[PDB]
Amino acid sequence: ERSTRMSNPWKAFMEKYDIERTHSSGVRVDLGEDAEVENAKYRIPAGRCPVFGKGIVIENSAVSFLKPVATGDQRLKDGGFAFPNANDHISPMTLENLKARYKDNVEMMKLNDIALCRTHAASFVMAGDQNSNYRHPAVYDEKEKTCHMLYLSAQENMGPRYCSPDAVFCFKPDKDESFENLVYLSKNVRNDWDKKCPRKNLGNAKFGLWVDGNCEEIPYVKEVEAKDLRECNRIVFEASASDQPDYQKIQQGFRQNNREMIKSAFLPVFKSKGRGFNWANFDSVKKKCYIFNTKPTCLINDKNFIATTALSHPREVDLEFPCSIYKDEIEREIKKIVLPRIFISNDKESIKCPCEPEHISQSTCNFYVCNCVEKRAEIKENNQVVIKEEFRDYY
Amino acid sequence: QLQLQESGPGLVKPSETLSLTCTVSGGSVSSPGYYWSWIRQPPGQGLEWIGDIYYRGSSNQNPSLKSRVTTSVDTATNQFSLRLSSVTAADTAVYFCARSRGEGYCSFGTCYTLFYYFDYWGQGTLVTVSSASTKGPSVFPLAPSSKSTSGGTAALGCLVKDYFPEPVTVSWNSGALTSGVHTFPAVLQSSGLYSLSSVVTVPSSSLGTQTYICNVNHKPSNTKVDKRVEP
Amino acid sequence: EIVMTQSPATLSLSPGERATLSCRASQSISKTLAWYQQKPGQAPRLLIYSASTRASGVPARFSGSGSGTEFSLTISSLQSEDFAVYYCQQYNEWPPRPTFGGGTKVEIKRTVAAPSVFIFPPSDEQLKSGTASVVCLLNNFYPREAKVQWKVDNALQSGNSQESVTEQDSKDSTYSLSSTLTLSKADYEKHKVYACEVTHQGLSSPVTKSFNRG
Repeated sequence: ERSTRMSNPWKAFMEKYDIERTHSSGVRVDLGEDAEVENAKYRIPAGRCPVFGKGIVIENSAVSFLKPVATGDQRLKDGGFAFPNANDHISPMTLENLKARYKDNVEMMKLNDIALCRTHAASFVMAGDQNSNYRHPAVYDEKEKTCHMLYLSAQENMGPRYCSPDAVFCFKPDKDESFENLVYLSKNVRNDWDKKCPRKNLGNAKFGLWVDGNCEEIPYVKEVEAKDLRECNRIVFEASASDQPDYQKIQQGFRQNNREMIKSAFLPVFKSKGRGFNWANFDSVKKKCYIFNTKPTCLINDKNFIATTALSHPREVDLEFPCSIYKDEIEREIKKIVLPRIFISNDKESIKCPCEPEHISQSTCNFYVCNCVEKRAEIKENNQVVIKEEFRDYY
Repeated sequence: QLQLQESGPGLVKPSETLSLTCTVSGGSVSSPGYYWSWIRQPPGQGLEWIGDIYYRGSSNQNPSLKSRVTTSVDTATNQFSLRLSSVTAADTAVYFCARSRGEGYCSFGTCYTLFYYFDYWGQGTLVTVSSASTKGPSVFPLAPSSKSTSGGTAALGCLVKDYFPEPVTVSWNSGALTSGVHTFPAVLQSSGLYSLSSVVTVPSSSLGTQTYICNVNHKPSNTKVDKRVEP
Repeated sequence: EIVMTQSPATLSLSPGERATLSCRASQSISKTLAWYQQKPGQAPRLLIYSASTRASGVPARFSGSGSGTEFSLTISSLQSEDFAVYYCQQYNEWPPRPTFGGGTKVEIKRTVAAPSVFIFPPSDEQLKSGTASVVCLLNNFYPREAKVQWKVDNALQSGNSQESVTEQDSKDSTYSLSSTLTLSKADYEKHKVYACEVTHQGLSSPVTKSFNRG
C-alpha cells in the first residue's frame, strides 16, 4: 500500500536554488562579512555562489566599472572599481596567464576557469593585514577570459541627496546588457559552484512547492510585466536579497590615493543572509514575471514558463526538463507493495490512482497527476508548506 | 598640511655612525598605506633609497646597505630616524626623508608591489663625512657703485668666505627680497674651505630707496650673521 | 637589482615644444614606475605613478606611458619653469627594493643674451684681515659658455681665481657667473688697476670692467 513517509524526489536537485542555505549572503548588494584592516572596519562580499551578469552601473558616466579606480589628478568618475593595473601579477589577469602562473599547482589546475579566477583574487593578502578577514571580490569576464580584482567593495551609492536629480559618483548594481558575460565573485564562492549554485535558467519549468507527492503553485507571488527572460531575470535581481544599509572628503582620498579612504568609500560603518525576492517564474506567452521570496522546493513542468533566479545567467536556458525524476524515484522507493508518496509520473500505471490520473496539458513530459488521494500537508500563508493538523502530532 | 623636516646639516667622522631624524607635521606617522623612508643623493649624482620604517615597527632596507642601516619610528613624537654606521666619504650626500605610498599583495608565498613611490619629501640635509672640524664664515659686503652699475641695473651682494663644511643659507631681508637674487654655488679653495657669493641686482634708479640685509646662516657652526650692504 | 636607464642625458628644447624623456628597465617591471622632477637645490617632486597616473596637482602637460621595459615622460608643451632633472623610479619587487634612473636634464633653449658685467673691489673689512678678494659678476647671459680673464696691471692672472655658475633661471632661462680673484693684502696694495675681461658670443668685443685702488 501507500507509504506513510513523506518523500520529495526534488530534494537534491533543488538544493542549489535554496539561496539562503547555498549562497547565504546578499545578491543585489553582497556585504555579508565584516573585516578589520589596521583598526578600520570594512564590509565585504561573502556570498558562496557566483552572480552571473552583475556589474556596477555608474550613472552619468560612460566609463566601465572594470576600469581601474581613478586616483591622482583625475576625477572619481573617470575610473571604475577595479584594482589599478600596475602589476601584471595581480590584476587584471587573462585565463592563459592564470593557467601559466599556477601551472605547477595540481589543485589549482583542477579548478574551473571561474573558480581559478576567484581563487587567484581571493588568495591575495595585503602585506599589512596578513591576519585579516579582508579579501577582495572579483569579476571574471567569460567572453574576454579575464579576471578583474575589485579595489573597493562598495556596490551602491544611490541614497545621498547629491545622487538625486551629474558630476558626482553615483552607482548601483545592475544586469546591464554590457555585463552579460560577467561573473561577480565574492571571496567565498564555492569552487564547485557549477554543481551547487544556480547558473542556467530552467526551460519548460516553473518553481513550485512540493506538497505531499506533487509540485504545486506558489500561492503568494508578485506579478511584474517583463518582455523576455532577460528582463524578468533583471527584475528579480533588482528585488533580490540585499545587504545594503562627505563626498568632497571621499574625492580628496581618491586624489590623494589614500588606501583607507578609497576602500571604505560609500560604506557606512544589515545582513540579508540570502533572504529576499530571489526567484522568479517567467511566463513566456503572457510576458509576465512572477517573483517571490519563498524558497522553492520543486519544479512544475510547463512549456510556457522559464524559472530564473537573481543569481542565474541573464539568458542561458537549459530546456531539458528531468522527465524521468518521478519514474526513477518511484522505482527507487519500491526497494523500500510499499508504494511511495508520489502522485505524479509520466508512467500512468506507476501511480495507481484510486481514480483516473489527469494529464497536464502543458507538461512537455506528458505528466499525469493523481489528485484523488489523502493529502497530509498544505500551504499556509506566506507560501509555508505545513503538515495538516490531523497528522502534525503523528509527524 | 603635511611637512617633513630633517635634522640639521653637519659633519660625521669617518667610521662613526650617521644619525638623522625627520619630524612630521601636518599628519601622523601612524597612517596605514604610508611608509617613511630615507633617500640620499651624493653631490652632482642620482638618487638612492636607503630604507624605511612602518608605524607597526617593521622596516625594509636597501639590500646593499642592510647591515649598516637602522630605522625607527616614534609614534608619540611623530618622528622617524635613520642610523647609518661605519660611514666613509662615499656616504657624503644630501639625505632626504620622505613619505612613501606603500602597498604590497602576497599569495602562495610571494609578494608583489602595487605602490611604492615617494609623494612628499623633506628639504634635504647635507651630511659631510670628514675628519676636519667646522669653521664659520666671514661675511663681507659687495658694495654697490659705478663699477657695479651697467645700464639701468645696479649690483650688490655678500661674500661668504672661509667656511667648512657646506652648506650655508643666504637670504636677503629675512626672505622678503627674492627678485633679482643670485646665490652662486660655493667653490672649494686650496685651504679646504668653501667660499660663496650671493648677489642681488636692482634698478639703479632705486639704489638708495631700499636697504639690503644679507642674512647668512652656517648651521654646522651656528654662525648667524646679518650684513648691511651700503653704497 | 633592477637597473633603470634614462635617455638622453641632457635635453635642450624651446618653450612650447614637446619633450619626450626615455626610461628603460633592465628587466620587465609591468607598470610599477614613478616619475619625479627635481629643480636645483630642491627635493624631487612626484609627477607620475603607475607609469601613467598623474599625481594630484601636477600640470596636465606632464604625462607618462609605457610598460614592461620601456617608459616615457612627455611634456606636451615645455615651459621655461620646466627646467629640472627628471628621474624615473621602479618599485616592482616586494619587499620594496626601489631604484632610480640616472636622470635626464632638461634645459631651455633661448636667444643669445650678452652678460652685464660688474666688478666688486675688496671690502675694507676684509682688508683688515690679510686677504683681498675681487669679485667679477656676469649676470643674465645665454648660452652658458663664457670666459672671464683676470688682468692685474695688464698682466693676465692664473691659479689665483675661482668661478661658479648658477643654474638656468626659471623665467628668462639665462645664466649668471661669479668669479673671485683672491690675493694677499700685501700683493693687492702693490698694484693699482684690477680688471676682469669677459668674452661671450653676445659680446661684439670683449668687455672689461676695471678699477684702481683709491
